[PDB]
Amino acid sequence: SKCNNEAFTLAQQHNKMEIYADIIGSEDTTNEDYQSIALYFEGEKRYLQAGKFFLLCGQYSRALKHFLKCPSSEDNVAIEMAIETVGQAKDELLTNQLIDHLLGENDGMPKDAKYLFRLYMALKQYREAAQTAIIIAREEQSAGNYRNAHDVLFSMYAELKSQKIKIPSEMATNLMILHSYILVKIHVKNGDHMKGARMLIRVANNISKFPSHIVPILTSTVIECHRAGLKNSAFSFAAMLMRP
Amino acid sequence: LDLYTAEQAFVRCKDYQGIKFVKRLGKLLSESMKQAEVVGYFGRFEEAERTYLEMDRRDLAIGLRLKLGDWFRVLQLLKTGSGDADDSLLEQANNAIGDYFADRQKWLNAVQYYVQGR
Repeated sequence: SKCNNEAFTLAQQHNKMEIYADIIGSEDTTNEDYQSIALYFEGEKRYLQAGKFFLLCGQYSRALKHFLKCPSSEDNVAIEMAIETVGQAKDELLTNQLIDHLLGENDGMPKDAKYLFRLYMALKQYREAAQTAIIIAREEQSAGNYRNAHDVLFSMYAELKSQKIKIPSEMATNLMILHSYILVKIHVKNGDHMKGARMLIRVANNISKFPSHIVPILTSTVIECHRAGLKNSAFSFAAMLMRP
Repeated sequence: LDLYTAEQAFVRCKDYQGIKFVKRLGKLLSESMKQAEVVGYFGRFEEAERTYLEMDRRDLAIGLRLKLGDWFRVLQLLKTGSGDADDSLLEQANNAIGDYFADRQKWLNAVQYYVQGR
């Protein structure tokens, strides 16, 4: 009906059956900080959905630590939900605690750093979201996964753009370099040697940004610069290759 | 930043450098770009560089330092952020500092460069 606890009075009755409390949450469970379900599921050491049921109102500070208490991913949807819970703009110290938890220095096995970006976007501190995006994309680029780095950086760039936020020039430069390298393969694939050669020149001028494939890419550049007629650039890049 | 009284007064001085600078400045189409240009006009190079950095333009700060000879500044700026062509720019900076030390008969300092550069 509009009852705060009467149907859940019957559900704590019915010999406190779990299924009733599992189903009432989906449509609409209760009100007044939803504390009833908060202790209903937190019983018997079931410290997982009590946090989800604390998302109703100001009961989140209790089981947010329980979400955080897991050094490993107890549930990824729970991780994202706790990120949103921090994003409720409570500005508590547990926000910093979750930042540390996602860093994983107290854990030793933190998950993907995209959650850090999501948390910073939720907190609306966009000076750090861009920095985290740059760090993640640069790490993936250094590891040698340029397609994955380009994908993640583009998605993060679009997430920052969708809010009409001034995107820093460092993020744009990184995205431009990664996308130029991505287009190298496409332009070589169709045999258009001029476009691919120009993109390879743009990559080679930043080849330090592609450490793990410094030697291969440069070689390709020379070949492409030989095909496209950019033989001066080919000579310069090959001379740079003959460093010890 | 009137760019009209300025041009007339430059005409009065018969200062073609000022007239051309004002025309170039008017061709430019952004404030705080023109402000950076005019604070570079008076020789406040540090102010112009800081202005360019604050508007999130490492490119134009690098260009200003490269028009001048502050190659150590170019190395310091290239340490942070990212650029369109930073390997070539840093090699040019290292070669230029090597020349800077070698023209003053200060080898063992130019030898430090010419090696990081090629």
